[PDB]
Amino acid sequence: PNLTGYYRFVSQKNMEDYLQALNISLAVRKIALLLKPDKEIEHQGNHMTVRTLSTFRNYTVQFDVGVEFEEDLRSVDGRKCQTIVTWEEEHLVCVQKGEVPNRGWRHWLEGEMLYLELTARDAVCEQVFRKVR
Ligand SMILES: C=C(C)[C@@H]1CCC(C)=C[C@H]1c1c(O)cc(O)cc1CCCCC
Repeated sequence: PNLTGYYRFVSQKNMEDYLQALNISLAVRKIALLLKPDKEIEHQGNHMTVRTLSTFRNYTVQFDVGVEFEEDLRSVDGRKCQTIVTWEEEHLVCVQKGEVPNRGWRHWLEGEMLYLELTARDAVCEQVFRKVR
């Protein structure tokens, strides 16, 4: 599955649980829950760039599938992670090893629908995006 596209926010669920699990303060979560970010993906070979785009903050990550890298998440929750992305069947699976247990995420594609499950500690967030065209 090639994931290149621009994907427009559709919905989210339990994003607050996930933000709490990353130790994000109350004031910052209040605002972050109002963002409705898009995802832009460039997927060429087994290199991917993944952009989370919002009116106030972008977060970008680049990686080769299967190669561990240091992911600078300081603009998100203040941490760095040793991060690895893999293909597990048709799911793109990310484990972000560090201080926070059970931290990572899953993408999968179903037609125009890009699903995203984000996990941290006991928390699970589900986001959905719609591809354009
Ligand atoms: C880049 C952003 C739009 C923000 C940046 C600030 C925080 C605390 C969370 C991110 C966030 C947010 O506030 C709401 C979301 O729906 C998704 C994400 C991106 C989460 C990063 C995943 C590794």
